[PDB]
Amino acid sequence: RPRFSFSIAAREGKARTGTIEMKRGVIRTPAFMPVGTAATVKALKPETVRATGADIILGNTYHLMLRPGAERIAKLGGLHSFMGWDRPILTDSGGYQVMSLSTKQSEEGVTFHMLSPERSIEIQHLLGSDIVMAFDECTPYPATPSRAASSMERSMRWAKRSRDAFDSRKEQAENAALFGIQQGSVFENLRQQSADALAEIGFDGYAVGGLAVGEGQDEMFRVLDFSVPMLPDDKPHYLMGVGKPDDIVGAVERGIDMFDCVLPTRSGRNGQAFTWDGPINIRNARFSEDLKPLDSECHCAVCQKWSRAYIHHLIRAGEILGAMLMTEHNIAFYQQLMQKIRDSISEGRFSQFAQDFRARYFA
Amino acid sequence: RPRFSFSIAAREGKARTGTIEMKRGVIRTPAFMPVGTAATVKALKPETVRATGADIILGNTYHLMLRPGAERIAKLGGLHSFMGWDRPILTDSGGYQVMSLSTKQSEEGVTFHMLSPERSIEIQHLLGSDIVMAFDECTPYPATPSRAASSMERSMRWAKRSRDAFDSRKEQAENAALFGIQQGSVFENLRQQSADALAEIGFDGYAVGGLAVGEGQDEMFRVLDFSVPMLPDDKPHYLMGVGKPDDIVGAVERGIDMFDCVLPTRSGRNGQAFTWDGPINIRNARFSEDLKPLDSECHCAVCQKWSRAYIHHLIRAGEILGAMLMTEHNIAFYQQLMQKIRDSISEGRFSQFAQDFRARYFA
Ligand SMILES: NCc1c[nH]c2nc(N)[nH]c(=O)c12
Ligand SMILES: NCc1c[nH]c2nc(N)[nH]c(=O)c12
Ligand SMILES: [Zn+2]
Ligand SMILES: [Zn+2]
Repeated sequence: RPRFSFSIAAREGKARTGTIEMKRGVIRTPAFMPVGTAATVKALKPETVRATGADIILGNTYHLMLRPGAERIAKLGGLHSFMGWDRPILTDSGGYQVMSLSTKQSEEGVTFHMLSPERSIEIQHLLGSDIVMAFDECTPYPATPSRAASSMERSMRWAKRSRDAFDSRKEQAENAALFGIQQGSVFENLRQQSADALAEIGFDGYAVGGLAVGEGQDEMFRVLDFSVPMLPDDKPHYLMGVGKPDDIVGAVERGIDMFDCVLPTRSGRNGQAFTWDGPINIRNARFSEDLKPLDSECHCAVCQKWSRAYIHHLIRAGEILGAMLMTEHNIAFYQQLMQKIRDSISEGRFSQFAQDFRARYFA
Repeated sequence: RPRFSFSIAAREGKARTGTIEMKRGVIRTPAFMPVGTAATVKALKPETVRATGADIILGNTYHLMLRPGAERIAKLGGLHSFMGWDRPILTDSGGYQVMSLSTKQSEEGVTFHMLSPERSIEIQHLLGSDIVMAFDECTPYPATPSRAASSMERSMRWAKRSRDAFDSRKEQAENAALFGIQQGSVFENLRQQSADALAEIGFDGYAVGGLAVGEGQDEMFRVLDFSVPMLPDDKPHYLMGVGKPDDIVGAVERGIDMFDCVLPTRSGRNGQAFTWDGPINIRNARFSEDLKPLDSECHCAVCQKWSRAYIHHLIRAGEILGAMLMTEHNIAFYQQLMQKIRDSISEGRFSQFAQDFRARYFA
């Protein structure tokens, strides 16, 4: 089992499919990562997360540093042992959540309590993270060229510090991997600058940051169109915070290999279930006596046993079992979507799938 | 598979152990019944409920009639299919919950919307219930002899109507069982009257109602001491709403065969975990870094994988996984307790177990 090895087994247009091999397991790409804020994928046992098909989950550095604390988790044995997930875990750097949830921004780091590239990397280390994200700053939207160019440059300076900070910890540099994050809002030249700086520094994977921050899909794809190709080709492409079904498909078409989103998890607890015929709000009075499963084709355990009527009942009653079932279904649905995407690329029919998917999903 | 057959395989003092065979499954007695208010045992999949060892769960008639509705559940296929539990389900009559949650009391029934012995039995029928409880009135505490004697008499009149109402539905009388409920507060003569009236009417099992309503353990045992022996011996004895660990033990000593309680479920979601060394509030700051399981001997899946520190973290953070794990552990603990009780009675050492249990549980 190598530390980190990405191989592409099939392509079609900019879309790719393959695997990322790591010490804790193999990750099939394009991949969807369930989000594990607070050392738990909301409402699911790790085994249930694994059963839906997930090969890797995302853990948040911001939230865990506060509660229960990095050193503490490290003392208990690391995040994997703490939550009971023994497969790869990717941990965000915290830059995104800090400037979103709690601010004194300088060059050393950020204050809300100082969080610096150096500290971020150590935190991800104590957690026992498999894929460390470089500490950065997600530029808000909109953002004048100047602003977008300031954040980006500072980010790129943090990228270098993140890299060195990572390479100094012998046991970390040898067991985990490091991804750099490109920034630069919706500006072509800024994206390019960022890409070059990152490639110059060297990273195991490259994420596209600062998107899906409010610019809408059209814009996002447009930006993705020139940005993704800037990143090296023989390395994984990670689109951060993107997860609407339709978004994943388009991003994969444009070359993205990894996704992470709370939509599946959060949407579920609230009453939205994803189906191949588009989403549905199970709370609707029209499912009250519907004996059909959430989705007619879904292979998840929830769609094999319970009806929409039952789940409708659970959700309107505010029962925990309701959130459990909805969430298992949504994540399972997302993983089936990723499976259909990998398979279609391996067969050279991704283009048609993408087309058949949108027709039905939006019919 | 018979409709309802109770057999005692071992005894010691007033304690008994045996099985209750029904069409949907065998029930090992003394038995503990997880409470399923709203067609779901809070935070658990039916399989997980079964995994803890439960042979039967209790469903509430009051709550289900309101939401989602009896006829509706019957239309979807019955409670078993609706929630995904194919084993026996005992359904309370609703008398208890009506005069507790929402009142116009007469002889025909109760108004809060009329709920009558006749309607109660039909509701339990539409639900597809295996053990139907007679519709009754749980006398509040305290209660002057006169009051306690009024409720009781009316209850006993309802017992008769419940019985006939039950025997008229050919397919119900042939597949389900009917329990009568003794009432009479803490008064010996009233309890006796009730017992005779019930035995005169004839029932498949007898429950002891109106206890654990605020009289405290000492009083409850005292009342149980003369009340339990009044009920027939070759039939199951059901103590309603009793579940504190120590309470179950004492009641079994006094002849009780069946228990139902929310303590396990509700207590869990709130932060209390049962251990053989007494309960603990996992929220306490002293478990923050405790790598030991909830209980050192518990065989449940939760105690096999996660630590008190992790669960401590989940509960303080208000995470759903926290309630899931705590609840699975508590119900599993209750079932292990029942297993230890059945085994000790089968070996003639229940007395010593009861003694060893209290010494440690309260040390
Ligand atoms: N929507 C952009 C985004 C999501 N998550 C992120 N995490 C980091 N570190 N940076 C980013 O720009 C983002
Ligand atoms: N604590 C007494 C009790 C619990 N559940 C009950 N259900 C019914 N029908 N009657 C009762 O008296 C009780
Ligand atoms: Zn499903
Ligand atoms: Zn346990």
